[PDB]
Amino acid sequence: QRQDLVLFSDQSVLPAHFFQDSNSHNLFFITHQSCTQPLWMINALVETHVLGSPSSLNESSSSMLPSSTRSHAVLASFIHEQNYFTNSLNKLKIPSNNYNVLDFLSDFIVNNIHNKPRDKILSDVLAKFSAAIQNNPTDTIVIIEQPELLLSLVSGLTCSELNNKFITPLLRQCKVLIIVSNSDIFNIDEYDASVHSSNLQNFYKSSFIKSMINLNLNPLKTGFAKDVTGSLHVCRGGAPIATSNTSLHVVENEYLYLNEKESTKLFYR
Amino acid sequence: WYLKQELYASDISYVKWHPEKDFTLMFSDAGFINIVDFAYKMAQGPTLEPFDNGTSLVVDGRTVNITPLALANVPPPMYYRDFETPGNVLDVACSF
Amino acid sequence: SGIAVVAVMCKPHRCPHIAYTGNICVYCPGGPDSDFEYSTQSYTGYEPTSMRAIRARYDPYEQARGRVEQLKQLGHSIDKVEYVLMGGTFMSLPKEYREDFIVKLHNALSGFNGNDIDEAILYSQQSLTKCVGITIETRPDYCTQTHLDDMLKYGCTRLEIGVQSLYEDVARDTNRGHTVRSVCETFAVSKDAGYKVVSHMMPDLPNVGMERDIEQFKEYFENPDFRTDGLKIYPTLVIRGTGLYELWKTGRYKSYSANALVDLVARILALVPPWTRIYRVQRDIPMPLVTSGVDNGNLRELALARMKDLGTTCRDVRTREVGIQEVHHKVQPDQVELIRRDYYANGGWETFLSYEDPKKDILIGLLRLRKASKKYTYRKEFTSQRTSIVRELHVYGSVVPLHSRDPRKFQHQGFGTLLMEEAERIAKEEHGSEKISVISGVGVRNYYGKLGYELDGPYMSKRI
Amino acid sequence: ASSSHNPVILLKRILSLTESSPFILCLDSIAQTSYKLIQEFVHQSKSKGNEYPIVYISFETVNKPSYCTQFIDATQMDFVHLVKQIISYLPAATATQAKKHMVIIDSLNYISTEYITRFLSEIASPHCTMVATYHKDIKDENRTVIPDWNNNYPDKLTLLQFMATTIVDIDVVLTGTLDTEEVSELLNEFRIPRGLNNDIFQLRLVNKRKSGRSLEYDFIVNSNTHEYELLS
Amino acid sequence: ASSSHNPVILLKRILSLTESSPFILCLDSIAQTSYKLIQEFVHQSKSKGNEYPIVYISFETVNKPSYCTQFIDATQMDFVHLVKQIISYLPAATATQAKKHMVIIDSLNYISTEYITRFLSEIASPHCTMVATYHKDIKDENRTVIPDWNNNYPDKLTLLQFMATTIVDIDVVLTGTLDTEEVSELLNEFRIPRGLNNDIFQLRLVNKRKSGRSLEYDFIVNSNTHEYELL
Amino acid sequence: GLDSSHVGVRPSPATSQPTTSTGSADLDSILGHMGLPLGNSVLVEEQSTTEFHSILGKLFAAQGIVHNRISDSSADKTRNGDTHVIVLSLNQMFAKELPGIYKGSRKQMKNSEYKDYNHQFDITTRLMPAPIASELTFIAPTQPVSTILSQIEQTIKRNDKKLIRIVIPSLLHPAMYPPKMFESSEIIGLMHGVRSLVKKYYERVVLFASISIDIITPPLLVLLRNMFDSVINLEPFNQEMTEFLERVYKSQPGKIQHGLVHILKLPVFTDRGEMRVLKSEWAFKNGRKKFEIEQW
Ligand code: SF4
Repeated sequence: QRQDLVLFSDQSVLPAHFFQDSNSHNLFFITHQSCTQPLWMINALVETHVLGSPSSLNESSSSMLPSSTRSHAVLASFIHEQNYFTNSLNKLKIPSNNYNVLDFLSDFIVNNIHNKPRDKILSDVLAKFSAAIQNNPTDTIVIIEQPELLLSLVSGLTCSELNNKFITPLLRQCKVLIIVSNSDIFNIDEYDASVHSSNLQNFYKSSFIKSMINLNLNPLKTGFAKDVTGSLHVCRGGAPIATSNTSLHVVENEYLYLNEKESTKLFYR
Repeated sequence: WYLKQELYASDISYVKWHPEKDFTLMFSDAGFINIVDFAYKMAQGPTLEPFDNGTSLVVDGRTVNITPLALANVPPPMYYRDFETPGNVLDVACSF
Repeated sequence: SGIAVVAVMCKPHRCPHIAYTGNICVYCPGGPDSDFEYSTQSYTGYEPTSMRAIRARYDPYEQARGRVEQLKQLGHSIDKVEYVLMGGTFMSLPKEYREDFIVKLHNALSGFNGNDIDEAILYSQQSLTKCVGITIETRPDYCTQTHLDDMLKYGCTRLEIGVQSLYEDVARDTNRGHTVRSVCETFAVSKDAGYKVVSHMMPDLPNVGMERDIEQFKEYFENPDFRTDGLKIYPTLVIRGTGLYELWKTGRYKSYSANALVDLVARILALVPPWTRIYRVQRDIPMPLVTSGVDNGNLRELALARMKDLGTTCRDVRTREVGIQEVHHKVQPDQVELIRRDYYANGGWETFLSYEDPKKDILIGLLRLRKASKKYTYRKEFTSQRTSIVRELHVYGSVVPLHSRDPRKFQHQGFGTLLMEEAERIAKEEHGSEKISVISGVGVRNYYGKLGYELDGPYMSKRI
Repeated sequence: ASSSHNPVILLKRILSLTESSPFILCLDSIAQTSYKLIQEFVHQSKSKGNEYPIVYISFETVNKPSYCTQFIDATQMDFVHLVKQIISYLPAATATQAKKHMVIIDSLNYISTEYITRFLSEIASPHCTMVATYHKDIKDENRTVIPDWNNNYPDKLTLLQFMATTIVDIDVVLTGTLDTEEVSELLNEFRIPRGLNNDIFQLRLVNKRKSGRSLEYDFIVNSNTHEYELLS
Repeated sequence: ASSSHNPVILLKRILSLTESSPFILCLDSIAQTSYKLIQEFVHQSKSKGNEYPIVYISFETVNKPSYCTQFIDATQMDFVHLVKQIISYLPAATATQAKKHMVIIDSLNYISTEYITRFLSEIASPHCTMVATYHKDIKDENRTVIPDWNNNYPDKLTLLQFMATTIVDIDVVLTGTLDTEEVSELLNEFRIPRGLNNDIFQLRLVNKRKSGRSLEYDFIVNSNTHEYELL
Repeated sequence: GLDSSHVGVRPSPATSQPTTSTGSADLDSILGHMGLPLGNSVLVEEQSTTEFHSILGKLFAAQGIVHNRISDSSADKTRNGDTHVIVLSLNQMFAKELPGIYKGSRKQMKNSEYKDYNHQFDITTRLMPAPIASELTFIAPTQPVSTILSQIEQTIKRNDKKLIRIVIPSLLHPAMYPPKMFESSEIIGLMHGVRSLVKKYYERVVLFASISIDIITPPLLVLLRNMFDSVINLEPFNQEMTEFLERVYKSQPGKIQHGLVHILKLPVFTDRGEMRVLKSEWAFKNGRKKFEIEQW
């Protein structure tokens, strides 16, 4: 029943030579319907970057502690806190010391962003990663989680300023960037966000233009069943692949996935 | 139900199957850890044209049942031209 | 063309299985004892056929003649009609009533005015407006060999024996008088006689869960005993006058929601073997008198949307039929092949032959063949040597256009001969039979008498 | 008349800059991005041999284009600077007899409408060729303009269609089991099904001539062998 | 005590002001204005043998009607003074349910939404009985919602529908050979076919009762013989 | 570590985690944990102008006071249970609105040892009497967010022993909340900081809130719904269905219901990637004793 998870022509999810090529950049865009959460995919990405294989889906997860590995990993998010990241991701056993974890929720709201000039806020939030990645320059992967929420935090900010002040510098400085977000704004029944709420959707469209691969986790259609949870889509993003080899491209396939007790299963219709 | 396979021993302590893998069971023999493995395999006769008649062989305890396909499409549950062995059966082969 | 279905009604009565259980089965609505009291059981008397039967005071001659004339006057011309009987248990009634009923039903079309049913059927064989069989409804307790001989003499071709469940508590708690296991021997004896057999099911019943509903159908389709040639699925709807409404009144009953039922139907339709014709998941109900349940007019209209979202769409006969002539010939079909399946069912080997398009899975023609066993046959025709029976011939391959160079002006008129000779080949070679027989309605006893089959008793047989 | 007797010849003359065009506009969307047409420019305009400075002014792009010879990042310049640090690389409006270069603008959606015409006024010269793409799925920002009943002026799309001398529209050719209705729907609720963003695409060409009506045709363009086929 | 009122009798009961709430909303358009509605109020209110002193607030009315006793015109003067002048002709006491000072408003379109509540929070006294009117078709001014990403505040219609205890709306029946589709077509062209501003109109009523529930009531009203019937 | 008092808690049958109880009858059953896990907030919603949910907004809070008031020389175990309930409203009527205990029965059977569990409640009976400011406090919401965020942290820090239960009665009611706070940044930042504080003290703090959605634009609702970790929606029947039920139900006054229940989000169950949305299956009813949720 079970099927392998392949995302490239080289029969490998995350090619190693991507990290071996200098003067290059790449961007992944992941969208999940907010009735489900893509954590079980972030875990797989981190394991396959560090351990070199999907250590929860295709491989066993009994030695899942990538701490103090020759590689590196940096995760930052706004939706949750440092306490949740430590306690949970260590209960999920996501590494610590060869690893960086960044909160922007706990105690950050209380007059540390509020009632301060916007330019200083943007400069400092960029400098956090600009300084946290100086240690290991070329063997890290960085993922940001739902950054568009910050748009609603800053007093009167549009897509363009946030994008050109946060996203593009991050991808220029770092090798590869992964951005994950949710898409409820496009799923309000009998209401059009295109009336006056297009500012947020502009960010999604811009990111999809700039992205290289597009990962989609979407819920089932009309009803709810037991043996299947959701649908998994892989698509080619807007930007082309900045690699140096020529035969490389992206495989094109759709999966049906079930999640239960942190255990995920993928198969075909 | 068919009696597909037997195993012989002179002692038993406990038997445990495998959670992830299957057809790999546990047993002991006077303090000796033992592991076995099984797999599906379908018996078949010759395939070449000079003797091309699909002959399917099945085992049921002390009995062997035959079915020559392309001469009869006899279904699984009923079989054709049996013969009863004095003992049970663990593997069967045919000629050319 | 001109296939016609003309339903008739029998006089009201009482099925005797009440006698050893006390009342009718719980789900049966109406009846003589109910307030209606001029109506056969399982029918409220408010159907159009009920109206046409009442005004005739339940007489077969008038009902048949009136329905035939109405259909002819509407704009269709009829030359092929199949009768179906309804209501209670027709076989319970005394001897003379059934004989007179059958003789009247045949003399309505034949134009004959005699008696001595043998002569009536003999004249009906040589008549215009041919009859293509009868459909008699009966219970397991009345399918003994004498009754089977009676039905064979009458001219019936297919039965429909309901089971309604495979569990054993349901039989006693629904006040139905037969153990489940006896239906298997009933099927075994019936099939060897050439009678196509169809069953009934009802998904929701008291003290039955969604699980048990699932694996009862799974066991029905998998077990080599419950393999039959048709099915009918009746979702449980609660009429006020039934014994089901009392349970809801006392609070001893509750039903399923809409989502649960549509999911169940979606799962069920994804398991049907390709030789069984799902008759009606969207059955016909007395609408306003139902008090509990859900709407059933478009269950499959949503189940199809469900299979399009989960995959593995239906594979029954009905969805794959192309018909006699130009139903879906708006597009030229694809590769045509012969597909032959074999299965073990009710103590015997049976073969299903079909002419199908494998790329898009449509159906053009089919045939069924059975190799007679030795532990169930009793007829003096089948107890003399080995023999095989063609239970059903079905040729929608009367289609004029086709794929792969259809006959120009011969237009598949010899298409059925292909299947007939194909059947005879394996009858002579594989079965090793010494006689082959085909069962058919009396009106079509000549489309088989040209290929060489000769008449013995109610059968069309030829040796090898 | 006796010039460009085949539409394909006209397209190739346009692509290879055989005939000068002061302004050309290309329209695209999310269903098909518009970086293959820059490859078309690079490949076709090299048969005539235009190695002349292919400046790539960028607003959003993170990567440096190999096919181009220059790279300018405009996430820190204002309008006057942005004009000023381009006239150097380009053949600015001096040396009335000189060569011509190539200009590639990555995006047009990040610029306020208030200066659009001026961005085509200070630079328009018989030495420069402006090429830029317009994403149609991004609705611009209009809180600052305050479109009340007394503060009105035309929208960006009409000005772009007016000041253009040649217009090309890009579309992705439907290949599998997706049609326009359900495609546009799924894009509206952002499910992005398979069957999108291929190299084989389709174009609509509108070419304007002086003192006359423009010509409108359609094309099928492959991005593999660089060959064209006119609409039947 | 009377309960489970006959729907026609209940319609009279509200119209006779046997019950009372500190806020009542009435809606009108350019097809049927509400002068005859006030006529029905006074006809079935003072027929009980009651005076019902009336205070009038005008934003669209031009002349002093016969219904009101006192008078105040609010076009020249503004909010900060109307919050004062409203109390001058309105004592702060209890018992809305009976003969008190009834404050009537002809139009509510001309007050900023940002201060709708600040207004209404200081008027609906237990002695005060408020009734107001709103024009449905007139579009709200663009500077009342601030359609930017900051202002999540709702519009004017929903705010009034959520706040008012009871809602009454009216529409004109076209006795002519036309259809309301054609009437809308001509009105979108600002054209008036013959048959508007009649006296036999239709009414829709909603009252919030039983801890918040509501029931919609429809009738047929004749404003000459004061005939209320079911539709 | 540090000292802590849990006013009442049992292991979660579903995942072996500390779980409190709202005091409800079937709402705690349908929360998946047979209770509310220590740390995850909840949300309940109503379609129409009715105020059914208001009843629930009382029960929870009252339960805590009981769980604190039946330990002072009334529980022989004298087990360490302390709560300091905080209410954010502009009207103080709640201070005299807690419903009364029916007969007690805080049994759970079917740092200290916590056996306390739900009680038996009835709506007609008022409480006897009501807590003093030392047990329960009121904070007006109209004050600037800086003061509120400082004061909540001060209250929790200065009372480290106590268990924390917070209730927000009818958040975003236009009669008390001005338009100057309907602006997008204000409320979302307020709740973002509230979530920060709540999950910071993950051991014992629990929060509860409810709003009205009929008068809220969908974008703000979407922004808000990601702040919490559980969403329950109550939709009352239409008038026609109610009349149909009353016309059919002639032998039962208790079988009359008011509407149905929809499940949009659950506790930690959902963060492991579980599709838990389930709508148009349950039916709610307010009752003389408690709040009933049954199958329809
Ligand atoms: S056996 Fe048939 S006729 Fe008799 S009670 Fe049952 S359903 Fe009715």
